[PDB]
Amino acid sequence: MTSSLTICSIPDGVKEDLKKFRFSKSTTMNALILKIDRESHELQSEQLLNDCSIEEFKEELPSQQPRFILLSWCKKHSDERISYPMLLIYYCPNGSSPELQMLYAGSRNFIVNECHVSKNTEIRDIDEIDDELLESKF
Repeated sequence: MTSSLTICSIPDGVKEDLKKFRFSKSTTMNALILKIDRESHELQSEQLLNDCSIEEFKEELPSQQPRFILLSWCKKHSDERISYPMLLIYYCPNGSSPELQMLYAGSRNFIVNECHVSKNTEIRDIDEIDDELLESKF
């Protein structure tokens, strides 16, 4: 709530699984929640879960901070192939400090470049994140 803002470096360890997520995904929707910390100054994985749905990804753990969850959904497009459009929704709900928001919102562009993320999204709450948006998000 009173700290400075810098971009984070991605350690190979978490970067590997960050890449493995898109290369080795399920036929269900999976999510990798990751963290940009200024104190480590590195972008590290908070946790990865599979076979669950959007409601769990937001509910499993209280963030009290701008955390971003990369959800990969098996979504087929008109070109006859089932694709894996994964998006990282950085949610800044109850507890999130202003500078930290901009901290995560800052390096969230870099992670989109790292894993070649399909898209990303931001919502300021935990409760209003659920299945309803998926069919209007895709």
